[PDB]
Amino acid sequence: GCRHVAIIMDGNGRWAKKQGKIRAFGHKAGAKSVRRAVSFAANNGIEALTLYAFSVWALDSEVKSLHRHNVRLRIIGDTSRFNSRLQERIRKSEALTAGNTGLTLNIAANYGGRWDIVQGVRQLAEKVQQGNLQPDQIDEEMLNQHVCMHELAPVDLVIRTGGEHRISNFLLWQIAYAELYFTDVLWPDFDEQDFEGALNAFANR
Amino acid sequence: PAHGCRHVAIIMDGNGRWAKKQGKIRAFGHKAGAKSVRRAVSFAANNGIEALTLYAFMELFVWALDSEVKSLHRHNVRLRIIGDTSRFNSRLQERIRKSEALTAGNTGLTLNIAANYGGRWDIVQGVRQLAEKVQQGNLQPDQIDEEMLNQHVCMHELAPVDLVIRTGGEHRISNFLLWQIAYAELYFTDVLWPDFDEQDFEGALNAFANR
Ligand SMILES: CCCCCCOc1cccc(CCCNC(=O)/C=C(\O)C(=O)O)c1
Repeated sequence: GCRHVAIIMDGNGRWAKKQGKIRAFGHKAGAKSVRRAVSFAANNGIEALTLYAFSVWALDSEVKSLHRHNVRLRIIGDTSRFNSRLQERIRKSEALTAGNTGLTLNIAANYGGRWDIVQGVRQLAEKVQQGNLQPDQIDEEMLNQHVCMHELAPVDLVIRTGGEHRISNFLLWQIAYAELYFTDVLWPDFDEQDFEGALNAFANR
Repeated sequence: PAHGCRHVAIIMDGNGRWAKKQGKIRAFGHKAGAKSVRRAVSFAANNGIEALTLYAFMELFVWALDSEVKSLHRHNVRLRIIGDTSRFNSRLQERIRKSEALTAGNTGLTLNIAANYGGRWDIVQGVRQLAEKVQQGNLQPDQIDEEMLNQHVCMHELAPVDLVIRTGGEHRISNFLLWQIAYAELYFTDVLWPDFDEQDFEGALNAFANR
């Protein structure tokens, strides 16, 4: 069974252009597709769902709602430049939902897979400097403990919408053994049948 | 070159399944697969590719160097093995080193062979090297960025990987290159590796140019 799905949500801009409408309009139907995919994952017993915007201030309004649905919210990515009022909103949102036991929802914000690895490297380098760790002691498992989502089920399936066939520096370390699923369907149109189409692909491998 | 493609990497899968369909033992898939390796190398060499990296998917079948090294050298191909070679048995280590040494001055295709290679291990050995420089106080932790780690992973001095091909129908990287394929085109085909020919390769190059 599929435990942890990651989705690259591409196609909002193309979609808007197809409908002879501006970017703004695509983002908003995109947000609608986010809620449906979240709901579909929670109702189908997926443990973790990780979303990458490829094509945050709008998460204030959705948090109370996620909490009641027993959803644990996390933001992965570099939030250190972000102004400190938003940093503390993200912190409160995380804190509010952290004891929740349903779907863990990871939102990648200013995330890059290379950045993710490097930040973990930096941490082991600090340890080496301090005298706490020898070079030859560093192995896969220890680096794993310092990259994003090490406490979750490993990523089983990566879905990319919108037609491109690339990871584009989303998760790198984490997807060594994931099924990759590429669809031409643009993010605002990706619905429950597309999502199940992708879980199918994973079951057939 | 018109196709835009400097560095192709291939996951060469479907050899086992190819033999089974024929009603043949695995050994015949390995032979058929080895022929298709030679065909993909020649084709890469004649269509202007700078770099071709192969993931072959006891081990002493790997003494397939001595079958091919003279031939590669005669096609002007520069050979390099990537992966953890340290646990290999002394004479195998020397046949690799000599094979590499023999072809290092060649100016055609650079051909990389993954042997006991994994994408995670690759990243991990680059981090070791960096951790050494930290400890032998050359390096500040806060100086480590992407470009730096990038110079310590395999093949850092080659053109970045533009295109990954996997034959055999599965849609996964299986711990082949990870760091290096952040921005690569991924192309999956159901064609089994022994059947993958010039036209299929041409097929992949054109779709890359079109995308
Ligand atoms: C040029 C220097 C030598 C290159 C190193 C390897 O040399 C090879 C020799 C013969 C055949 C191949 C083709 C791939 C082996 N088959 C699989 O991995 C098949 C599966 O994983 C599967 O069938 O599921 C490669």
